[PDB]
Amino acid sequence: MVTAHFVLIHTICHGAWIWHKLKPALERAGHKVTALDMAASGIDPRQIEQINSFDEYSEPLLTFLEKLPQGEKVIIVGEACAGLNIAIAADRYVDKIAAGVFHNSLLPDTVHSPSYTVEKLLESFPDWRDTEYFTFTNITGETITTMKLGFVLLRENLFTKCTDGEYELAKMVMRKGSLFQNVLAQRPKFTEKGYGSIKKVYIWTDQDKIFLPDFQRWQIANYKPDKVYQVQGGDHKLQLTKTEEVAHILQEVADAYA
Amino acid sequence: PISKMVTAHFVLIHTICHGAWIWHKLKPALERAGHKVTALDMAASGIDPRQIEQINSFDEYSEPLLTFLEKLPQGEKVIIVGEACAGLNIAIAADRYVDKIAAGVFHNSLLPDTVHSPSYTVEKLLESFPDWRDTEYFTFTNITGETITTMKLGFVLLRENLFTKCTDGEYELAKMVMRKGSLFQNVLAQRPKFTEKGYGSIKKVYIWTDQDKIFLPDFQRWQIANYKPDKVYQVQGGDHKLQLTKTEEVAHILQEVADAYA
Amino acid sequence: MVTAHFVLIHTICHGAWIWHKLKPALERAGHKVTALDMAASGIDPRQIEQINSFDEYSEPLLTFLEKLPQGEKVIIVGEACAGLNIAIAADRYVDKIAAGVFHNSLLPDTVHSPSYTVEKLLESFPDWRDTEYFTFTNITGETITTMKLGFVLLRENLFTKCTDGEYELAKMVMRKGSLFQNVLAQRPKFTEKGYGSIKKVYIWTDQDKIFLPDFQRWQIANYKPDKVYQVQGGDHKLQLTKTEEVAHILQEVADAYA
Amino acid sequence: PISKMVTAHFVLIHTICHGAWIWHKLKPALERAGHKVTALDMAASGIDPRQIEQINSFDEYSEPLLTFLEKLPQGEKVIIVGEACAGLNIAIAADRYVDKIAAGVFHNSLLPDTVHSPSYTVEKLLESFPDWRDTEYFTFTNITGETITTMKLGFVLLRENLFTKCTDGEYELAKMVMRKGSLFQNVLAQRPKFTEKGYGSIKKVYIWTDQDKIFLPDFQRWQIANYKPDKVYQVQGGDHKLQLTKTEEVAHILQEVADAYA
Repeated sequence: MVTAHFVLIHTICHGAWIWHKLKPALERAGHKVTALDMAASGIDPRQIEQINSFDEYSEPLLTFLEKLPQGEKVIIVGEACAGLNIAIAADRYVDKIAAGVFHNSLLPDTVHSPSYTVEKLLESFPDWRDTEYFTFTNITGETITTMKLGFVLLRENLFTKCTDGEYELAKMVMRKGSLFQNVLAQRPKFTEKGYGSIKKVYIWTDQDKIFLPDFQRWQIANYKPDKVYQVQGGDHKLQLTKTEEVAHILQEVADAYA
Repeated sequence: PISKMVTAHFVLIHTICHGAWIWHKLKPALERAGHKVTALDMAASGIDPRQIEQINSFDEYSEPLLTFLEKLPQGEKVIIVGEACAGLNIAIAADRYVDKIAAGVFHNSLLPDTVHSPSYTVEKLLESFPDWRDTEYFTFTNITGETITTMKLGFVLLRENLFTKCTDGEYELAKMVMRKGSLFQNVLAQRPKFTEKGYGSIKKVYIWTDQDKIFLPDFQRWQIANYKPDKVYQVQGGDHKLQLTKTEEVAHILQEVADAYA
Repeated sequence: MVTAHFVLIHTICHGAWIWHKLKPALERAGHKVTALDMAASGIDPRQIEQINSFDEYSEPLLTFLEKLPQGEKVIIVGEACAGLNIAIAADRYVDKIAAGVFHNSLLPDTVHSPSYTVEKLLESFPDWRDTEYFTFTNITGETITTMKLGFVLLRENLFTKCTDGEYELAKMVMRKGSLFQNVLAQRPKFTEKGYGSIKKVYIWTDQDKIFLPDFQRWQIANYKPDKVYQVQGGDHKLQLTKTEEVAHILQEVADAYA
Repeated sequence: PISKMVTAHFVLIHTICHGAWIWHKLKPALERAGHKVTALDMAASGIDPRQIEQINSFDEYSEPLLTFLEKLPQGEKVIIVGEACAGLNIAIAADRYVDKIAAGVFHNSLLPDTVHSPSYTVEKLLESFPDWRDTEYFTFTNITGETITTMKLGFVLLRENLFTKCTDGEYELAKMVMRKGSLFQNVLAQRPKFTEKGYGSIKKVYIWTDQDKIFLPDFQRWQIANYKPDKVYQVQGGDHKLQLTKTEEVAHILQEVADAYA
């Protein structure tokens, strides 16, 4: 049983709180767990209008990795859009990373633009139902779109099978967020030597009602992970609906990549 | 003979450092019963964007509740449930909006009175529970030059004294969203006493457990004696966060409060 | 000759740079001088859209005073709108302040709202010529108006008699700024015990082409300073056009209030 | 026989840590002569809103110049005057917009060549002037994992080595608006050499003074020998900031550059 240090990264609009059931499950097995709020997410004091790119949004992860003591390596687990924070972080700190785990997540590649899987997601799931959109101009003049996720979308598409206490928690702490899609479209592609070299484990469920089966299967086909684990049932938030299954897969990842 | 069942609009108020999130289990339980439930973040709490150093008094901290009550429709009344330091939010709200309040429910909460300074039950709480263990304190200077003490609750105090019997997912949640907070105790000491007409007139239900490891039995009993509640409900077992360890029990007590007052 | 520690505070849109001629003149006389960039001003990295009130904008001054060693007192010199930063700071740190000096500045009082002298200024000088205006919503939902000062306004009204090198410097480092007028209108009035008790010296010139003679005379009449010094000629930026005169008056203030 | 006087469009480029502001005396002097003058802040310099830790190479740092040249009208050419490290901005710009550049003027500046790595004159500068006295250094990791060294220039180095003979108002100004900066030296070392067709083809005028106390006489003379300028103007006296201590003299030299090349 290898014991590992996992860094859990929530998706846009959410915060470290979505890992509140998975963090103690992992700790029951002796793992070290760090759950971070990205900029303007969870209780991070910055507002989304001051964040200018997805790399800036990743700052809490990059600062953490910047400070990781020499010779320590982590397994970064990212849910939904956090696959982009894993790719950004892996290009900067490749040697600090034992493996990246994508949990019903975007799986960026090295061959297309950084926005490519965001484009495919939006093609697959174009209607975000009652989500509201806003814009602001970032410091270099680009128009950034933010969203405030709609509660029907939260109930039916993200937290489909979650407990009412979990769905209510989500409405009480959800924040605005942004794909920074147009800034990712202008971003240099992820490198082979950094992100391209990381070990990559893809966890998913075909009962996900927002990262739909055909988009997740397109992703796997588009850039084959080292391992794909498919959990039966649950929903998009497997760290809430299938917490022990996810904890079990991550023990297999710690065993395989330490 | 005649029995009555009533649906009510509850407004749930967290204590300093916390947010609307500690009510995430009690809010669905009450809605199961058909009640309307509002859970508000007070200033600089939960995901409220303000920082505590921009807040200058416990009144200023109460703004989300006051705004909410200002907006209530003509003839709508609510029952305000406040946990721990939120009894001061109930007293501040009651002196501004007495006719919009059907009852105040104090849930392992400070029970201010009208006879003493607004800071009086805070002094007694601290005499009772002077050591906040690994809690860290800070200070800032407010808009009129008062030194305000803020605190970052320590994780052992969180585990052992506030969330004693809560599950690990609930304790882990608390650590992920807890904010700085302040008692504003010295500015409460300079504050006009709560009025009789406002706060003194409100119905007051006191819910508590003698297993609470931070608002301790001798303090809670002193408050009940100091300012007799219209009704007291002691819940056996649980811990300070009865809305997490005794959610159904608190929801059923709150149904009785609605039947009686709403 | 008393030697004093002066804290110089620029007006909105400007930064510590407007004191670049007055700071060495004061230092030639043995004074300690601190020139601060307020939030989102000079080279301060914050952008104006993240600042939510004039009290927040005053943070560099309040942090400085927060840290002033016990028993030290300063003379805060504020130009144009910086009279509001002196009043905000004096209510929080009255005992740290030997005197407030208003240099062609707003002179807030205790009897009216904090926005009252801003209203009178705008009544006196309603047209800011080629200045541009923008708005953003602050974190509590108020609409904040920002301005980017127009260069004709800069040349003719603010830097009227200044050297071309000084006017060119102003265009190279000017930033956006805000009066936060509507938040000042909702702000508790300045207190008697803090701001009301400070010694107050008013320096002005009747050749000021933006804080016009009748507004400055209305201010003096509205809340009589302990001392009024009137410099002949120059323009609105007396610390550039009459630097030695200003340095001389401030030596008299150090002598009188230490 | 026939004499020629020409008005030109000069684009003035500050060195790392500085901004458009060090040109505040030379810009009016040139406009006195009827020239059009643009002085740009490069990324994270002057009042540019970007922070240096978001910039990943000296090319990325040069974006304001590149954007400006992209926007120049068809047939407009400019003379780029760069001080100290800005000779690298001139070389980066010239390999993208050679036909918009009438001449590059290196003003107590790095004079990159096409034969060696882009980092070569930066290595020679540091061999020549290894001790930056009270300058503080920091590091951050860029977008592909390179460690970038940034510096906050020390005030004694500012006073004695960069602004030696400048007035106190100019030295005080520098302290009030100086930013962090970076040579990006290791990323320049990995960079493709400047091309012959672009940068190699540009006219190059080298202005310098042997009284410069940071770009020292032996370094400046080595650069002139290393990559012969089309014209050299040595200004007697002054200091590193000749656009402040010899503004009129630099403006008159720049009139000669316009007469010759614009």
